[PDB]
Amino acid sequence: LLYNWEEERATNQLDQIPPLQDGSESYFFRHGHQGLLTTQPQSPMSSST
Amino acid sequence: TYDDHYNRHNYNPGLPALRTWNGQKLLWLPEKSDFPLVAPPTNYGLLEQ
Amino acid sequence: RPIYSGKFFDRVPCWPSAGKVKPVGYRVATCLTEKL
Amino acid sequence: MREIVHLQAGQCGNQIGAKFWEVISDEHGIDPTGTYHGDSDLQLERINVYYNEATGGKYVPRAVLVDLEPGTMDSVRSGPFGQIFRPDNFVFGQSGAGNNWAKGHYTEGAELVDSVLDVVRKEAESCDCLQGFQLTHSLGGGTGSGMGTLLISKIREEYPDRIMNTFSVVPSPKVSDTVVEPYNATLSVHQLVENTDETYCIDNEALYDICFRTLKLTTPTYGDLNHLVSATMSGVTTCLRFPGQLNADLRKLAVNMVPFPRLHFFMPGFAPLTSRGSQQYRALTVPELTQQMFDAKNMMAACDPRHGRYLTVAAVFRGRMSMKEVDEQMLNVQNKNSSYFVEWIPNNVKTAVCDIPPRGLKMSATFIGNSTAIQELFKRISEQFTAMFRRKAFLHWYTGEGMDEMEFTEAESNMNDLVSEYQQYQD
Amino acid sequence: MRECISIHVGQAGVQIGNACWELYCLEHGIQPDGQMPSDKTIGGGDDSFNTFFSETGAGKHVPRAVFVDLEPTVVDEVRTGTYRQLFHPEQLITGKEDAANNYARGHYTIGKEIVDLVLDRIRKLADLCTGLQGFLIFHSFGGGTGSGFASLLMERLSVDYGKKSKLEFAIYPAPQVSTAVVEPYNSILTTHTTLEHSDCAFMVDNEAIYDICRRNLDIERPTYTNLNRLIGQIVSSITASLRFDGALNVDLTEFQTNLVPYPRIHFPLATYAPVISAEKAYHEQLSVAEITNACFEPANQMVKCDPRHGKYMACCMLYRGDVVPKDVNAAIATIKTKRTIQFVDWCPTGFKVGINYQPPTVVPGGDLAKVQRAVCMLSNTTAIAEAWARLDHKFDLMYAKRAFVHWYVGEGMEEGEFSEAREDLAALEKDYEEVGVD
Ligand SMILES: Nc1nc2c(ncn2[C@@H]2O[C@H](COP(=O)(O)OP(=O)(O)OP(=O)(O)O)[C@@H](O)[C@H]2O)c(=O)[nH]1
Ligand SMILES: Nc1nc2c(ncn2[C@@H]2O[C@H](COP(=O)(O)OP(=O)(O)OP(=O)(O)O)[C@@H](O)[C@H]2O)c(=O)[nH]1
Repeated sequence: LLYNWEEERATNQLDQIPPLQDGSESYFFRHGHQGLLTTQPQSPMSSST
Repeated sequence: TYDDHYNRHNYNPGLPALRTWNGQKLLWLPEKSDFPLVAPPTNYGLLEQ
Repeated sequence: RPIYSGKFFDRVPCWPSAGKVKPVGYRVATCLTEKL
Repeated sequence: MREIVHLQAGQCGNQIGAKFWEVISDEHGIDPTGTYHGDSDLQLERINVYYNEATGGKYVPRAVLVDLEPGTMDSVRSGPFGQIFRPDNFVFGQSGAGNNWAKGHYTEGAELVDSVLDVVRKEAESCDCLQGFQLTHSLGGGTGSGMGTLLISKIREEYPDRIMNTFSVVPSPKVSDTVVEPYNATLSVHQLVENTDETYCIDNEALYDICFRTLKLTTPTYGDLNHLVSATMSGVTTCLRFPGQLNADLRKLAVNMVPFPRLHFFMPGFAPLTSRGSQQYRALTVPELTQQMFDAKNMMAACDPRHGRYLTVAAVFRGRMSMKEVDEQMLNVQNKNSSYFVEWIPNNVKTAVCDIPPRGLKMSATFIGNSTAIQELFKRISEQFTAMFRRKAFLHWYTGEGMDEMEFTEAESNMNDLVSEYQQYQD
Repeated sequence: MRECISIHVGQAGVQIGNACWELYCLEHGIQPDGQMPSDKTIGGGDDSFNTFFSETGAGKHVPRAVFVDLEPTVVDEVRTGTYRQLFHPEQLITGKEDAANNYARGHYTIGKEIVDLVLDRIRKLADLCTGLQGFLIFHSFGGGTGSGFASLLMERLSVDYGKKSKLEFAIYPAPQVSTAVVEPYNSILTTHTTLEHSDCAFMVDNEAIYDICRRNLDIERPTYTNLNRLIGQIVSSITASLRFDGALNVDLTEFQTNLVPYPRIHFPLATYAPVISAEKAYHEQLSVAEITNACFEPANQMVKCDPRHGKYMACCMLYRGDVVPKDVNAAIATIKTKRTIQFVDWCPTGFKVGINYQPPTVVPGGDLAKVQRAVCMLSNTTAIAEAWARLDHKFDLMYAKRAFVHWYVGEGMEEGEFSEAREDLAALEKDYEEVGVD
């Protein structure tokens, strides 16, 4: 445990796209990551009006 | 000198990490004061022709 | 066993030396405990 | 978070720490190259208290090597773990020592204090918030006492809000090797008593006696002695780095041992010391540990407190124990020798319980003692000074440097005050 | 770094210096040519020789000692010797005229136009050196050229270099053997000049060296070869700290601090314990105990002094070899318990220990033993004043009737300096007596 421990350890299991080359996380995540949504992939089909 | 540094790519039989904690100057030293002298220096193709 | 000095360097071991080399016990094995 | 930065001074502290970091590293399981072999979550957890992070999983030791003579450091850098040690942290002087206190305290220090201060603050800025600092050196050490006395003075005004841990070995009472050694003692301990808050007292003769008693191996190395004391310093530091319901902070401890300001000198106490057959002849049980914990023979610090009494007692336990065997055992010893404590304070025990056992043995402990047994220590040297200051031996060196006997007058006057002070509190 | 420069004055002081370097090249494996085998030890000049030799880009180990003499016979002979190729020809400073044992002749007549030459050598050696802790001065009181010539040298190096050490080594005049009756005169001429400038002078006597030879080395007919080898071993032992390491490492700075009690007197005594023949070492035992008994046995010291007629101040033991603190610290504790040893009450502690895991090696074609635990005993006692007491009575007789005076005054000197030096010994002896008074 360092500063900002809990989520950093927990996020790697939910973030299942880790780059293999050293330091390429910024290169891998240059487009970005999935932060502004639920971990589940799909909530369409809701014909709820 | 140009042939050595640029063309010959410097001294081959030298040990790469020949630079570490020394004696009198107890630090990185024994790298290069000798400098290469070996191999055919004057053997380009225009001489033979 | 004269292993009490390991940094020393002799040159001619063919010529015998003298001295009554004391036996050697243990140094950190006492800190360890009971192999097997 | 709260971290620790170390200083190694004096050529002994060069050998002291070098065993001490290798003790820490092997306990945490880092290879000589530096690539940590991930095996324990908790040792990966609280490694930050002493080590910072380099690229590739290498944990730099946050300690600075200071000296004057090449060869002593030449060994340690060529030693097994010099590679993990920092050439940036290797500050040194271009001169010899002469084992002269004034030269290191006035002459050689002047051009080196600037560099070391700039160094130590750089690691101080590198880290966030200390508990404090700790120092490995000798009070009887020539260059160690000379440098440290300067640095402890300068570090006081720089950061007067942290812990000034000091780990100094007391020379052999019977022979000091160095003949001007007592002069170094006065010059050191006089300034030590004000600046420091914690002081550990260590003697080699007892370490010799410990070797004859439990080691039983006739011919040891001084590194073995380094290993023994490193186990002692490691135990008190296992408190901070490891979990378990024990309150570990040195100030959490220091307020518990120090009733009055002038109490800086403390004696250690260690846990099971065994012989060649006793390993398989010992039932590792709470009584016999504590019985061996409170053994006048298992004493190793300076001398036997039987001649005096106990001011405070504090022992921290490492292993898989419970809150009640520690509870009942203190009652047994409390009833055993109730009179040999001081009537000033009853129940002076200060216990911490570490549940994370060591690597190699499970059930262990460490003890720190403040007893009324330091009188004979400075009494012993006191006759020396009253003798050798009667006609001023070896005076022309120091006086030539700019020393005056007036400095000696207050230094002895301060200690004789402590002589009564330690005497009056108990007697 | 850690290095020093040696000086060897006079035909007397040169053969011993050769033996030391000869001894020194053995433990360094130096071939007579000047280069090691195909094994890699050369570079910018950085290994065990760097404190003794200068094996520069030329690949030739250059010893850091200067041989100065005034008579070319011996120095040219060694210039025809075995190792002369290593030795630098003008570092082998020679002369064409003698001093006729006259201190002033070697101090005034010729040294003037020679000191400038060596001063160039000293500075040209000084610039290339880095640590340069001090100097190794080999000389003799009974120096026909050693006395006068070195004395002026020691002054000139003192005035320009006063911040570093100067280690003096000389044979002390034999108490009852006199190879010259002009030898006495220059002796105090040296002492009175050197008392206020010399840092540390360590003395020895030849007769006791011979006495050792047929006592335990069992040689009734030795030579200088053994005589120079033994003393060369002595300086080798004290310099092993510069060469090798041990449990603790000590330097001449610590020797000068912890040995000399007070100014003026800087004259301790040296002794090496494991001096024994070869066949004896085969079926007998060496340990710290008996050698500590042997080194402190009064007949084992090489100067004619009785320790029971004096009192000790300091003691330095340099245990060269494989030993442990335990037996060493226990044995010295037993030594402190001894009642015959009358250390001055002024010193509660007087023991300076230097541990070095290196044991001394044998020399090919030698006569020493095969030692594993060796120690050099350096100590100063009050039993030394009798030597100066033995001195003054031969002088007051000689000076009362002015023998040989026409010689010394004929070349331009007078009696005031001779008068001056006598009260210096009178100052020296009461100093010895007064410090002896506790
Ligand atoms: N390293 C080391 N020190 C020892 C040992 N035994 C005793 N000591 C003492 O530990 C002291 C501390 O060493 P330093 O403070 O580094 O010594 P210094 O300031 O360079 O000068 P000195 O104390 O004269 O050596 C020394 O004075 C020794 O007397 C040993 O086995 N190893
Ligand atoms: N140092 C040394 N002295 C020796 C040796 N052999 C004999 N001696 C003694 O050393 C003394 C030599 O001193 P001096 O004669 O004054 O030598 P010098 O002053 O250098 O010059 P010279 O008069 O030419 O010899 C003699 O009196 C001998 O007693 C030797 O191998 N080495």
